[PDB]
Amino acid sequence: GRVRTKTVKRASKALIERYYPKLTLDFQTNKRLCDEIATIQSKRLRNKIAGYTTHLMKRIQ
Amino acid sequence: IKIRITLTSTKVKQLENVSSNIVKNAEQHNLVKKGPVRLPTKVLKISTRKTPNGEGSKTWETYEMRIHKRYIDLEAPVQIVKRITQITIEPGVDVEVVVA
Amino acid sequence: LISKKRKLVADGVFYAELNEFFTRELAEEGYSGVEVRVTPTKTEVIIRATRTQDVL
Amino acid sequence: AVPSVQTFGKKKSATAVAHVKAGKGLIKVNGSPITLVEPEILRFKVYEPLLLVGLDKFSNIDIRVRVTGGGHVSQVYAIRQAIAKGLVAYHQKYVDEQSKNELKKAFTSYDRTLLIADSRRPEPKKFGGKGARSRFQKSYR
Amino acid sequence: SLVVQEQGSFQHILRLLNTNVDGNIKIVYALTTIKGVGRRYSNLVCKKADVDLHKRAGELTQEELERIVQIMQNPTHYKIPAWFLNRQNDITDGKDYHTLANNVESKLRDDLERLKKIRAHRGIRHFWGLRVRGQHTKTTGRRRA
Amino acid sequence: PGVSVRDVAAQDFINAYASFLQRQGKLEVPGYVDIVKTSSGNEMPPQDAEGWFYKRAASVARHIYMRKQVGVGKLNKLYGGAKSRGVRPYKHIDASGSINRKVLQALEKIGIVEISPKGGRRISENGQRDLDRIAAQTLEEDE
Amino acid sequence: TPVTLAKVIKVLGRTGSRGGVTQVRVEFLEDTSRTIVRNVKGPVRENDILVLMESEREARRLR
Amino acid sequence: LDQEKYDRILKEVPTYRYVSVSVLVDRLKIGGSLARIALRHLEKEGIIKPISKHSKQAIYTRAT
Amino acid sequence: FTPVVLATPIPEEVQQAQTEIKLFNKWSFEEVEVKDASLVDYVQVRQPIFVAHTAGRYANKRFRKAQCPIIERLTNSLMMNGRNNGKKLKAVRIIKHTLDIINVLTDQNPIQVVVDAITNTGPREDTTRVGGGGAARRQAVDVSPLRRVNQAIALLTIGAREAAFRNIKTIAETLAEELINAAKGSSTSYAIKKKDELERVAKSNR
RNA sequence: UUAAUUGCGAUAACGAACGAGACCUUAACCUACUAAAUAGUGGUGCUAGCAUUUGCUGGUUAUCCACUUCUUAGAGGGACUAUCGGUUUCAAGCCGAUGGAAGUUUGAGGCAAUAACAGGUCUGUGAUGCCCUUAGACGUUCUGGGCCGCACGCGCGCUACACUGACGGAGCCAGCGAGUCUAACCUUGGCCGAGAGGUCUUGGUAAUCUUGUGAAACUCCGUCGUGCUGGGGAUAGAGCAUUGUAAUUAUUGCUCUUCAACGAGGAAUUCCUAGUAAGCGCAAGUCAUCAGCUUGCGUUGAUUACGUCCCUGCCCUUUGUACACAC
Repeated sequence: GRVRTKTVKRASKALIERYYPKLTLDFQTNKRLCDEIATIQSKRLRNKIAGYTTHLMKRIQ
Repeated sequence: IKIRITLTSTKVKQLENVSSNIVKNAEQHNLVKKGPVRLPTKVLKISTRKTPNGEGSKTWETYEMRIHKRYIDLEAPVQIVKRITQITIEPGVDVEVVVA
Repeated sequence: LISKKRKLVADGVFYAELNEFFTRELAEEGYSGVEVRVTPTKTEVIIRATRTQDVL
Repeated sequence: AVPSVQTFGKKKSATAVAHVKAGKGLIKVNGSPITLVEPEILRFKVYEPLLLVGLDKFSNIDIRVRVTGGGHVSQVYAIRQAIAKGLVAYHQKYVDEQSKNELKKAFTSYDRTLLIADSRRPEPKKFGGKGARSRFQKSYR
Repeated sequence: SLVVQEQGSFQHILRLLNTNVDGNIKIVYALTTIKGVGRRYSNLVCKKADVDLHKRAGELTQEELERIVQIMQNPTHYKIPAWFLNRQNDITDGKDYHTLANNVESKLRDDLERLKKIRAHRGIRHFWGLRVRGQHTKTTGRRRA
Repeated sequence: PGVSVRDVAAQDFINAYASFLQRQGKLEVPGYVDIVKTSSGNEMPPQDAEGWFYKRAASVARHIYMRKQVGVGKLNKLYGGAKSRGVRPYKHIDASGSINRKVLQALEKIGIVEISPKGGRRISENGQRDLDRIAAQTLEEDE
Repeated sequence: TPVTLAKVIKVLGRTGSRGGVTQVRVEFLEDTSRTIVRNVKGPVRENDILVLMESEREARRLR
Repeated sequence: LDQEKYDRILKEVPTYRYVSVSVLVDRLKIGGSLARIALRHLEKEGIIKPISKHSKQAIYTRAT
Repeated sequence: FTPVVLATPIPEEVQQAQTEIKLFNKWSFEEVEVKDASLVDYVQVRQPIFVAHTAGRYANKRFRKAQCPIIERLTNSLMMNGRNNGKKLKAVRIIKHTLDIINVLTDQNPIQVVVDAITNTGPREDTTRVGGGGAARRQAVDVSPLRRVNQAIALLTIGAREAAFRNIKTIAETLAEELINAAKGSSTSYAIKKKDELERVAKSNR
């Protein structure tokens, strides 16, 4: 059951529409970058939301 | 003089705050000291049947909470213990004085 | 005198003593809750109520 | 400052403290030689981290291991990796890199658990059964 | 090297204390068949006799078996203590006794009649064929009659 | 060299010690060695029953070595075992205190052990020497 | 006990009422133009070894 | 152990390519105790050699 | 064979296992041949195991079960009957005990012919049953490669302890005669006359 | 497709809300920080041994020094399914191999949508509507029995039905948790008794003392033998002790004897996809005493899938209904 939910999906598409050259194809460099511009009040939640957008940079490549 | 302080509580934030305040006052002047030894917290669990009746499927639960104790010892004559007598006590955490 | 584990649970049931007794006695007084603070020698009990002119 | 390194190791609950130092190369557990291990048939298996690379380079390193926790096979599993992990630590302080890589490759090629701790750990048992997934015997009529 | 070839002294059957005991087995486990002697009791009489414990029942000189009879007849004067007799502190004289195959059945039956004639609780339960230990016969112990 | 009881096999240590305390029996022989069950959890006495006080004396001598303080409650807890208490499942029970006390008194009679500070028993000076010396000669027995 | 052999390339699906029987496309090495399905009681997947008793007689979906 | 079987044992035991306590019991009509003494006597006497004497099974072969 | 010792007493008959012709700790491991093409890549002999006691992470995934050596897998199939569930060191001792019992009767390098003792064990074909309901119409199918290694290793032990119930002979001496029995196609083993009855419906259900 | 209206897609949806999810805790890693004789490691001094020729094994808080690697939690880092190749408008998503502590939501629990049962409860309350009793009271208290009882039928469980065994020895490893004050707990040690057990003292309000809970199952030595036998302890008898004002229909423990069925059990039925089952023991619960029960903990540790809707049920769905406190 690795399928993501709505809130991560809708939030994920909010970054790349203006953060293309900042969402680097490496997870480690942007796993904490999202926190700087997306105010997330949970250490666990901020990981998969960064994970999903990182996942799309792989396919969008 | 072997005055030793004890801090016992359940919630963690309040005991962390007072210990940091205590070590900060200990950091003032010189007061060659030992750091806060961290006693290993014992979870106080009791198993109880959820239902007050006997009818129904077997359903148990665990009612538990944590106790964290940290002790700090001071080493010098009565000069320090005339100003540390001020009580920086929050609800929850409790303090006690032990010498020798 | 008493083990800290036994001392703390005894504090808890003693804490439960005020909650029901304040609720049962000062119900009309708009009782909300009790904050019990422990301190060497003197100790204070904080009560919460709406009609504070009546609780005094 | 005698040349010495320290390592550890867990299999199920055993904590094998591998106190490594420099000497004539005497290897013991709890102060006792490795000719006395416990089961009399894993004796060849506890020799594994030593023989896989040979005893040629074991003449200048001696390890103290003290173990506690779990069953007899659990400690025996603890010594093998603790002295193996201590061996990497010794190669991480004194001896050259080219020698180190070959022994580490030989360790992992045979099996992976000599340097990787076992992640399996008995999870808490549950109400409604003797174990976690086991359940009471239920009957109809 | 401990092997002894057979000479002809071995006998298949043995005849002790008006009971039948089989041979071809260890003497320590030979006396246990007679009524009133158990595993531990057979161990002590054999040990006190000093008769080379590792010996078969068939291979035994007639120098030892009757001695086993006389040592077990009155063990208490022979240093086997009071806590090794089944009928310790008998109810008729207070002295220690050890019943044998001709005595365990008579004394138990006599003790049954002793408790029978006094009409106490255990006797009537024994008379009815019911358990006297106070157990539960609601489900257990049903195929008795 | 540097041989000791730690470097000799446990089965080797008892068998070598069994020979020594049976070849020399100056220490003593109690009166009830042939009637002891060695525990309440056992069911039958040991079948050896000829010596069997030297075997126990060797093991406690080994146990005293790498341990520091051992009281009477330590041996019976270790020496005990499971007993088929009827149809009920097995349960661990303590061993016989009297035999543990008597064998402990035997070790004090020769002088290999003595009363230790803070309770328990320790290793006497002469006891440690001999326990090492007989540990030295048993290694060359198999050599 | 005669002898014949083949082997599997790729898995398709299951059969049987209980879903235990599995039939999977197989192939026999020599004269590589040989291809029929065959049911196997146990588990198979890509690049396994098929084994049998008769030469060529296939079956189909077990109802 | 009897006498008329003593000669049989000595002349027939160097003929098993495998010797063991269970093998002796099955094909010699010999009990467990009489098999134990026979195997321990033979191993001490000579010819057959104790390649592996272990717990409850004395694994053993024929030596010529 | 680089006979070097360290300051602990190490009897040099233990350093000869792998700094030599790398054979199993007391038996030659290089001459191990498969006598059937059915169980290639499914018996994991090569690599060796010093004792079949790798308590590894081998059973979580679907098809990582056969990647441990058959010797290791052969151990597992012996601890059952409830009384001996678990207690695998009870088995590893006896399999290490009984493997010399093949190396005397025309020695043949036992591990070589351990695999030769699987060619006729696994069922050549078992007959799975159609849904139906009634006379139990079983139509014969050939078997998967795995079920001639995976449950055939259960056919050496499915009832192999029926010859160990209230009888004198021990466990370790049994498999020796049955080992060559599966290698020669005998008439008195278990796994090879219950292969034949497992396919008594041999050529009738097609 | 996913355990999941969990997601892509659609068409008149555009969007949103609860639940799931998300959140927390436990078990996993940290040789990167804080530290710790109420946890330890190494060395320096005193003391004992072995061979002494080099070293090894130990003990020692007022003999000190350096550190947290092992033992602790505090803030944190860390896996997100990352890389490639296969399947897919080439979208969700799935599979195999390439780092590791971990690629079945890392594993498992806690919380856990609307709505219903006329499901259990008046034997849980001092909250209970109503009825009844209300003073030789159905209120309280005191003595003795009952809740254990058998012609019988069923459900949870323990010993079992021999050698992968039984018995007697040696080595023989932990975790969760509990423990006294104006009451008398956890009991160390010494002594006595075979044992249960008894006496005198020691420490502990507890990482310090019980406790390294040195536990059993485990391995090496021996006796036994295929024998309802050395398996098996149901059936009782006698004696010796503990708990309690009191134990008789033995509370319980210990010693001796008596040594029956049971010989792996016929329909059906139960839990199980990894430390899981199963085996074993331990701690806690009821306790003045008593586990064959429950909860938790640890130990040894299999076979074996990696799937399906014909049964056992459910979910969405279609359709019919003279029903709407609704079969």
